[PDB]
Amino acid sequence: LTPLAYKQFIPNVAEKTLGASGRYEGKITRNSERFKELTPNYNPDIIFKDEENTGADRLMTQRCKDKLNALAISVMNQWPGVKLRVTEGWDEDGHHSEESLHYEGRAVDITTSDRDRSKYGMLARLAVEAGFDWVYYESKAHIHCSVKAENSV
Ligand SMILES: [Ca+2]
Ligand SMILES: [Ca+2]
Ligand SMILES: [Zn+2]
Repeated sequence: LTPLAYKQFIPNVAEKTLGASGRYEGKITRNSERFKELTPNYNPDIIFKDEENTGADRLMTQRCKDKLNALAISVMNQWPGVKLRVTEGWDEDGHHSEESLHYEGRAVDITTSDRDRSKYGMLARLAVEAGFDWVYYESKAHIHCSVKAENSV
């Protein structure tokens, strides 16, 4: 398989387009009507940084959890002794773009547990094969992956 290049995104369209992760609905806050859309991920095969000490990095939508758990398995098989690591999941800090999918729990920023940057291009490729709807080699320090929202009723 072929790693992504720095700043490459797949599919090669903007994140919030139909063919990628789709439109932003709105920010989910902790005491909001939509907080129930988020579920915590307690997978022992994923390392969550949780530098906030709030557990926010673990909260995500069901589709996000499904793709992330699949990626966790492929990371361990690619590099024995290494695990998937999440540095950002749902965000309440306002530390992303104004309509970031992190605010809806539909995006994660990821690394490997060893923080070996030489692996990140391949990590991004694994995220694509794990089925994330948009994958962006955003920083030398992390990959940004997002998923579609569930369909309206
Ligand atoms: Ca974090
Ligand atoms: Ca955060
Ligand atoms: Zn991100």
